[PDB]
Amino acid sequence: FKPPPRPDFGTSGRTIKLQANFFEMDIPKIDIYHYELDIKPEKCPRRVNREIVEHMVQHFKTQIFGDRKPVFDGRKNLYTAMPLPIGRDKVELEVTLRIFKVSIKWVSCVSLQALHDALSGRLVPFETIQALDVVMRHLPSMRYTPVGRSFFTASSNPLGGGREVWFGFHQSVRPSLWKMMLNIDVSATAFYKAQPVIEFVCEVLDFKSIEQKPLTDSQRVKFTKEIKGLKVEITRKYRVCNVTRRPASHQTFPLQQESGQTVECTVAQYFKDRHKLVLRYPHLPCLQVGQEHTYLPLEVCNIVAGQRCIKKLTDNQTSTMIRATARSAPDRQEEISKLMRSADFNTDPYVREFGIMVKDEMTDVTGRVLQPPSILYGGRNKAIATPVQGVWDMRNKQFHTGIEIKVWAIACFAPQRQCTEVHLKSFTEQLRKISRDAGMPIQGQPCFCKYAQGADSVEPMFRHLKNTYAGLQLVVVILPGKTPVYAEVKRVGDTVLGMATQCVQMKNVQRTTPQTLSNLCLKINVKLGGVNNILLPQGRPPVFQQPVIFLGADVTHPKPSIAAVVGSMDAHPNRYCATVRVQQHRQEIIQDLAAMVRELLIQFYKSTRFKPTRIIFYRDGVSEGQFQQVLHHELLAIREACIKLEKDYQPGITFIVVQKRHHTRLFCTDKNERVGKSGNIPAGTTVDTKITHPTEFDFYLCSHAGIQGTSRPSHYHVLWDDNRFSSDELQILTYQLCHTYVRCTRSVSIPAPAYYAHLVAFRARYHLHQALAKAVQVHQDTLRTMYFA
RNA sequence: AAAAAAAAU
Repeated sequence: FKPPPRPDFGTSGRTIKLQANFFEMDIPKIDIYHYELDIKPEKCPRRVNREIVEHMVQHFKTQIFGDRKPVFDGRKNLYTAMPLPIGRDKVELEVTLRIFKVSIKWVSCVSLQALHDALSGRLVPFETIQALDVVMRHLPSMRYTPVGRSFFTASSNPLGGGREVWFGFHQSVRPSLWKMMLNIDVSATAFYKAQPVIEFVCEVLDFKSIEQKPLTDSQRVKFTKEIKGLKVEITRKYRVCNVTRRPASHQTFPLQQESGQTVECTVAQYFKDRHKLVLRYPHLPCLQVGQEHTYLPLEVCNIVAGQRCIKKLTDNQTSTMIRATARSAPDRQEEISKLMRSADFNTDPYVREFGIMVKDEMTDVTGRVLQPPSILYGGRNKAIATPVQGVWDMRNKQFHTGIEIKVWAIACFAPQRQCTEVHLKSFTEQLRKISRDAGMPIQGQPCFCKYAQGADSVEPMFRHLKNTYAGLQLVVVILPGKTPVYAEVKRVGDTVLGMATQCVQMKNVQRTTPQTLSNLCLKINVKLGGVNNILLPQGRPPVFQQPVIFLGADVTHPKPSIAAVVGSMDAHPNRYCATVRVQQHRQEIIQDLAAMVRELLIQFYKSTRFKPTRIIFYRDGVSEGQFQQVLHHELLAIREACIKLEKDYQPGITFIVVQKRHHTRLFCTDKNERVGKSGNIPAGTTVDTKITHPTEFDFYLCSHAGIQGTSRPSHYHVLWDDNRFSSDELQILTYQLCHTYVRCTRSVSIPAPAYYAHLVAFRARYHLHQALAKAVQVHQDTLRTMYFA
């Protein structure tokens, strides 16, 4: 129900000086006056609401607002630094821009002293924090295009396909111990370019020029996908709901004449009669707007400016976006500073009105660089790897338990013309040598090596292979770029036949490298039930003194959402079992969690003959505004699973939410602490003192090495803890769990269970309502291992 | 899909 208080502060690791993009706010102890607004019509966009309020304030300055400067949340909430001479009866006003009836009303008083008190125990008024947020973002909301908690403006920076890059910034008011903090970060997102729809068609369908004939059923579907749901404007604004199958010259709608009789009239004829316009491109289809019979010719419409792209970016579009937005930690820090200078909060008329001051310097924070765990390998010398800067390798090292592979097949879906027999021979030869060094000895040539084309030849090939070659362990599949055969390989391999398969690009077969092959063996060994490595047993937190299961949960959204929950099946912890469910479209709560947890607990017991005394639950993809809902349903669900298992089974539950999607950045104060070209904080720096929750149990942990851009320190918030973790042990625990990810010899940004859950859900996507839950269900033998690696 | 990191009428 209620998150536990922070148990302690923790002292492990060497200290490091840091700066965070949190700027201290000096806030008065005055009272804020909260006014509610009823404005009619009530379905207007927040910007129109803001202009109405804006003109309402000036227009009624003499009798109502005077010199006061009210702030407005865009909807119903207006705040003033001093009370309006209206409290507390009904005041109805009329506002003209085009006429609106605005009534205004004092709801309560926001005590800022009651905010100061919460910042030091007194265990936090969400409404007071919200009031300040409204104050800080009133001015930028008028000047920029607000997107969620961010602001953007047009800069000229194309992504292609009518998409554009707008630069801007995130801004939010956050609580911490003793102080309100202003979180400020640079940002950039995809927007649709403001242009005639005709040109939008060209960029979408790859036309240098529109100049022609009606679109094929192929072109129209692609175009319909892009423009659907977008706003257009007449050269009045409309919402595009569909693209007509027919051209404007033939697309009809019922038109009532003066006789009263309704006749079908073409869009072209109407625009000719009514608007004196002979359609220049009558062969093109129309935009259907409003709801079901308004049709608009493409040539009279423009894509409305200020529309953010929500739909999935192409691989090239995102890359360009990654590129134009990626930059080192020192670079990012300087631009946050510049934004602070340009924002100039201490001269903003509205924060001045509310007597607020914002410190110009980033908050100084002492971080702690946790010691990485030793990594134990096997083979001849049972070598121990020491992670350096979040990275180690397997030179002179062999798998903890390597799988001696004797039977395997190759299925090349790359053309023999490009992936010739000498490539395969060379590829096989190099692969076996590396596997030999890795302690996963591939013995003997492949028992089978063939060519095939199309996703439709996978199963008959796979049935063949299973029946004929006894003890068949692995099928290495070779693919040419992006193609739907990969999805079919996984479906047949994971769900119906239950065979371990390892896909690999054609180019990685033609030109092989020792590092690529080594990484390939990492996935192969674990998919055959092997153990690449384990955490050094004696170098583990006290939680491993009793049987314990680690859970990773995550739900991915697109039609249906996909919930995935993984669970550790040994005490290392190394091997994980996967549970997955299709569920309601865009529902964050894992509906069938109890059943999923039950399955995992059963599997844990069948593998270790132990029942875990502790359940450590890492939950990814949850925002702070949802913390009480997921905790309510999911903690109860986990608890329901244990009770349903056995009446008196009551293991301690630790519920932790992991967040990568936030805007707190940590920068090295000392240049000597900067790592690599990107100049990021080292792997393992932990923060839980100055920018964290005033009362609750939360911390930042950057467990990964920053390769490019600015690192995102993962945030962890303990929603529940029966197990009474200290700060140090938990922080050390999650950090060590980040070293158990099998796909690479690197510490990753989130603990392996959380990461695995993401992979499981992503794999479920390739697996494609009774049917949806069955096309996602996995084969019996496959479930015994980590197929999703 | 070798892999991690990195922006989202």
